[PDB]
Amino acid sequence: RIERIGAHSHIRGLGLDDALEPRQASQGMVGQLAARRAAGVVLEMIREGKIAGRAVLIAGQPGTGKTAIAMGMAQALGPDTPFTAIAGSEIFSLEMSKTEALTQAFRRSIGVRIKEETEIIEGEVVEIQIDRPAKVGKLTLKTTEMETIYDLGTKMIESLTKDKVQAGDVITIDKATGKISKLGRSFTRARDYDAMGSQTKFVQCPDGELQKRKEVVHTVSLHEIDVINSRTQGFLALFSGDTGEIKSEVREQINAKVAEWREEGKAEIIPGVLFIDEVHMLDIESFSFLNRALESDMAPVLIMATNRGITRIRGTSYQSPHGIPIDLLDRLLIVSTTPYSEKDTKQILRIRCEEEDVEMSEDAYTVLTRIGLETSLRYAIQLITAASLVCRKRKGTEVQVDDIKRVYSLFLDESRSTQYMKEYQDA
Amino acid sequence: VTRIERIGAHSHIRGLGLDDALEPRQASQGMVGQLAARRAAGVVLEMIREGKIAGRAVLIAGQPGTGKTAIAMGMAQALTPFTAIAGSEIFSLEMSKTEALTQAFRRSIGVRIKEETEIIEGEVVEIQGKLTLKTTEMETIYDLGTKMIESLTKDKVQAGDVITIDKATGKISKLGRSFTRARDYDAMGSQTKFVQCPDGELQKRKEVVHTVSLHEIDVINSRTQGFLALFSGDTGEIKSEVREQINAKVAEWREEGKAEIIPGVLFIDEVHMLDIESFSFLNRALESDMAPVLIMATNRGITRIRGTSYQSPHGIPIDLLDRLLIVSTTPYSEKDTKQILRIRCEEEDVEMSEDAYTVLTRIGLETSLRYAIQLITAASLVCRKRKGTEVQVDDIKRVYSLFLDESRSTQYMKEYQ
Amino acid sequence: TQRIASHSHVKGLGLDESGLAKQAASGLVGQENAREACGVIVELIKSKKMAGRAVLLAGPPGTGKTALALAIAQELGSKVPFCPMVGSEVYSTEIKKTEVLMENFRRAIGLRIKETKEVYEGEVTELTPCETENPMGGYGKTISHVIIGLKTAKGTKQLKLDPSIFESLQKERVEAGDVIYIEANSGAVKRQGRCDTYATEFDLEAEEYVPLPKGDVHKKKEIIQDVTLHDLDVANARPQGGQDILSMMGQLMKPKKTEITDKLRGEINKVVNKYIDQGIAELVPGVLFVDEVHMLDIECFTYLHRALESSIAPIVIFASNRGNCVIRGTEDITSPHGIPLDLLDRVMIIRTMLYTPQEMKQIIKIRAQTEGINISEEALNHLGEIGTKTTLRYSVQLLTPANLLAKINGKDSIEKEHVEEISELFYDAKSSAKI
Amino acid sequence: FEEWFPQGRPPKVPVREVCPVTHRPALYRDPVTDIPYATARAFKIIREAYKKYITAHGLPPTASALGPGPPPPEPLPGSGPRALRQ
Ligand SMILES: Nc1ncnc2c1ncn2[C@@H]1O[C@H](COP(=O)(O)OP(=O)(O)O)[C@@H](O)[C@H]1O
Ligand SMILES: Nc1ncnc2c1ncn2[C@@H]1O[C@H](COP(=O)(O)OP(=O)(O)O)[C@@H](O)[C@H]1O
Ligand SMILES: Nc1ncnc2c1ncn2[C@@H]1O[C@H](COP(=O)(O)OP(=O)(O)O)[C@@H](O)[C@H]1O
Repeated sequence: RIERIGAHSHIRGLGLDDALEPRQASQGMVGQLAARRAAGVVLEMIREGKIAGRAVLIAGQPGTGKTAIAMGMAQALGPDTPFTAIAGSEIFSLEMSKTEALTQAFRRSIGVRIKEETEIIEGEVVEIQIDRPAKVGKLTLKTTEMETIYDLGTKMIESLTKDKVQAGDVITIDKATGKISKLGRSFTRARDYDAMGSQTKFVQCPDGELQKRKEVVHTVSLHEIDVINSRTQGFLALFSGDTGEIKSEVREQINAKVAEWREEGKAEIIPGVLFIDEVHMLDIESFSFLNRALESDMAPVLIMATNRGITRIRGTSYQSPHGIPIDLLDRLLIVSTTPYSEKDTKQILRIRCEEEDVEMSEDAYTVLTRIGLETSLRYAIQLITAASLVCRKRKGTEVQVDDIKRVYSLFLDESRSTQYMKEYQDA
Repeated sequence: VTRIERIGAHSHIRGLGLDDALEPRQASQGMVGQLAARRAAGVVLEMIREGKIAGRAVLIAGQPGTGKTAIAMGMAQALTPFTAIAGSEIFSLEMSKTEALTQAFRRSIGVRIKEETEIIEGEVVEIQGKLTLKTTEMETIYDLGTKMIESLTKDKVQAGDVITIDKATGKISKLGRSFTRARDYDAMGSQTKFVQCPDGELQKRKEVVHTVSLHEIDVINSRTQGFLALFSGDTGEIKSEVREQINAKVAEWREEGKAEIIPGVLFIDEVHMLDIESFSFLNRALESDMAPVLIMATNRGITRIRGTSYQSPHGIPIDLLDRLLIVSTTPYSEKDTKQILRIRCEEEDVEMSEDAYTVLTRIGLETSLRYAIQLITAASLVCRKRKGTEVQVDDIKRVYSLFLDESRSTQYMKEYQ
Repeated sequence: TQRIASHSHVKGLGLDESGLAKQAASGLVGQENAREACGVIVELIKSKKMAGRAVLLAGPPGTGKTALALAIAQELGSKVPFCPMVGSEVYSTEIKKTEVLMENFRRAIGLRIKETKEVYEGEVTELTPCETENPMGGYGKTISHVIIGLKTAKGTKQLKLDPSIFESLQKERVEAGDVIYIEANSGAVKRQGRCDTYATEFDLEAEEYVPLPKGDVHKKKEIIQDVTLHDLDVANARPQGGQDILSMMGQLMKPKKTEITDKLRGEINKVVNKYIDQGIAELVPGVLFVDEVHMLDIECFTYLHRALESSIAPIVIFASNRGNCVIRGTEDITSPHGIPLDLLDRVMIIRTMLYTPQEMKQIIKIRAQTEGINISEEALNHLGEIGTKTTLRYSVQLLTPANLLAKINGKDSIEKEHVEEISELFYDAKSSAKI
Repeated sequence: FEEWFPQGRPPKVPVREVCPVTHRPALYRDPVTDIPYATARAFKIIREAYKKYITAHGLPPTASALGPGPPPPEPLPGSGPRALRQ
């Protein structure tokens, strides 16, 4: 519950209507109807997943809400669909090539819902009488509507001895493997032992004696390749990034078995999204790889964001729009974000204030909207926070003009920093 | 007999010859000239010895061959941990510049740790269930527990063995029997060497001081410690294990007196080759509490800083120059040159005539000083070839004609291959 | 060993109750607006309401940016963690730059985890009161309860524990006369060792005899452990327990610091939130002071202005010393403070003016005081004058050497002659530029 | 029932031995005389007393050493059950 509000916490989805009509202000967003409708339609395409290898480029001036609309789409997509957010400079690893990192990122945003039929027996253990030779045992499971006694085997008795199960424990035994899983207790333990005090759990299902076809959908991403590349996979799946596995017999074989599962009804493919923020940092080799990697059937939807116009492509000398080669730039379609006006800026500032739980006068809102239209929006939020803190220190109830104007001089913007920078501190 | 260390490039200086009041003499401990630089070296040496402050760096400037490295080696010999390195040593393939520089900084600091434990040692007479430990002045019987019984068997302890056992059931069989060696006429085991029976009280507490540098982070780095202490060791050196554990433990030992730190000196010869990254790291590293006294040497004036196209004095950033006390050296004169040549000849066991010394000084003034320092031994060997007892002008002239100098070498490069 | 560092006089921002700035601000002098901004941002940190916020301590060299940084750090107190980092440390040959930055961000975040355990200890006197066989079945011999006579230093208290634990008692060598470590819920018995009262001087053994427990048998040991999120990341990264990990050749290379985002985020964050909302731990976000930020590559800034966008990112205090300079890793791309113009928009710039000669004199005097050496009025005036001429940091470095020169010359206080002699024995770079 | 529950009496707290020559906490146990001791002088005196005893049937007198205020018993009857050295 203790998680602080970040720069994109004010947004909590992409405000859209039944007909995908964008709204002025909803779900923490304001203005920018065109790019928001583009986000809505690409999100509909993602949730459809019928087509693979689609790319979208979010372009615009800084502070136009590129990362904002990206996080909004991520939120609107909701759980059950992977959304791999990554920065352009994260692919540069000292233990795995750029192409390998891109393959990892692509396969990481693809999920397979594996269906598994289970048969679990549950109930209340009324009698767990076990005859230890130092071989024979019987279990008396009880439910709210029926009871049954089961003769325990040697291995089952040993498993029960492993996980201590006293009378009155709510357990869920899997008839397939016999794994002992304790859920709780139905009553106290004799009220006499001067220890082991806990709370009592609710009774089990009436038909819990034998659940026939308990369906559990195990969801896992296509990053499962780490499970095969090495005999010990937890080390690679948890921390180790040195996963330069062999592409042959791993990628192709896993894809083939995933197709077999999809055809045989075991699992279903759920393509996610790969959001590369500041994609301009990718080397030209990474762009050349994305050009071809984006053509596979397992290719997720590649959302990208650029904050530049004509700029040199990293790893070469010639320039291209958005710092992306002409090929990949032409392949994808671009979503331009128009700057926000004064009203939109004021509304965004008000939404941020509401998020931060801070209140300020109308004149404060006006002067702060002015300052934000002049300097920037993020700087306006910084001033919101600073003025709220100055007001709290001042013992006031709401932020007045005298606090925003004070923190404006206390904290400087880059435009004024460079102005006072004429002291030639260093070069 | 020839040994590992012998007469070298900086062996003539036995130390930083100074008076009680830090008044540099003309030439006492082999070093001559550079009076102001010598007094600065003595001042910084007294500062190091005091250990009242931390994070102080001194830059030794001057033209090539002005005795900067000589003054540094003299201070090191007079100075007790000392770590001398070069700008290329910190550059490691498996360790980033920052990691290597931090390792050097921590290795430049010493730490003394006093250890006091109870010890029981004596000749074993017979075991069993119970031990019968004998010493020169007495003998005692001890009852053996399960752990002691297991240790008596995992290690083949037997009569006559001079055993040793402190607390924590840490038994040791340091060496074998005393008298029984007789019947072992022909062969004697590798580990079964013999020792004299101990004397005094059987159980005795011994206080020992362990001297280790602050670079012990490698010891607490991995599961195995002694292995990494010989070769490069670990390369990671996680910041946490370094600061949150070792520094706090050293502080607690200082508070309770278990340990005491002794800040040394870190001499980085030819610091001009360092990258801007190393300088930026030093800018902060010199601000830490357990920071040793740093010494540097550079022959560069207005030169480019490696890693960037910027130029600054001494080839290093201005950010660091504002943190160093520059001690510039002065080129030697005729008298100083002749005196250092005399000292070099006396140290190398070379005898030369007055005219020979005059010609050698004239050469060392027209050319570099190291050239004449080498001509000394060259003419000595020429005289030995001629079987003469003293080196004359003819020998030094023959050598000057045989071995060329930078100036004459460049002048004779007209061939251009 | 006091081991006075370079600048330790700073103890805090020293702001008045009203939040304004004063001269004697707990060691640090001058810099009114800068110290007020430091107070505002430290109040922010204490609020623990905002995350991923960065501040830039832009200012010419010698303005004491690191000084005020350590001041605000001390003001925060040892309670919240403070991880200092320099731009050079980001360059690692084994782990990528962005992952080092993320590890530093994690270190900057703290987390206090409490742990209360009810345990019973004391000399055991085992005895099983015979009870009629299970009344539900036939007859015979059974045991309905097992009484353990735990004896502590304060007294004795018999515990009628559950009979099923009898297996644990027989498992370990729990004989009458030893100290056992009982657990309330688990019940597992862990023998500490025999009582020292039976440790006869003639018995040769160690780690087997332990003193009697002091206090009541029932002890509710409350312990708190503060570990940063990076500590938990590292702990959950590497394995432990069998699995042939004892190998030396193929395993001694412990520096596998490489880390993935799945483990870093996700499960660890969820378990942290579970411990927080359950009452087992309390999150403590700290601060990440990054000096020499201009030394970072553009590949580092492009990841910084994305990590700062996360809700979990802690407060970052950047301190750039350079001015308009080409960004590292870029082809002649000049930007203010050596930082891309895109990141400067996300940081609050706290400008620091140059110290007034009077402030120079105050700094020199307080540094001399901290060092513990008296300086005469004339010597202090000369030190202030030379600090006005050249960089100020040169003067403070002339105190200890001048102090030693004075002590060796037979005098106590630093006379003007001593500083005058040291200024000729040692000088600054501005004068050394005369090649 | 007996195996899993060896109901044995308490460990019978041992005796706090004392050096008979100096009356201090005994730190050692002489092997030949089987009497505790704490110092080298005590060991020498104990060895001398044992030699005097084994010389004849039984030493009529008793060796005295470090007699405190109260009458020291000069303990001869501190029987050493151990036999001859070898
Ligand atoms: N539509 C919007 N609604 C609310 N805040 C916005 C919007 N657009 C931009 N911002 C704010 O501007 C700052 C930077 O803009 P961002 O959302 O990152 O877009 P960009 O990626 O173009 O900078 C952020 O702090 C963000 O909160
Ligand atoms: N004052 C001096 N006393 C003794 N030897 C000196 C003195 N000055 C220079 N030398 C000799 O000069 C030689 C080379 O000088 P060097 O230390 O390389 O100069 P730099 O300090 O510029 O590196 C050394 O072998 C050293 O013996
Ligand atoms: N206001 C001040 N009061 C006292 N000392 C100061 C002050 N400002 C700077 N200093 C001194 O300046 C020295 C270093 O300052 P620092 O924080 O490193 O600035 P920079 O990093 O820009 O060089 C410190 O040793 C400190 O003693």
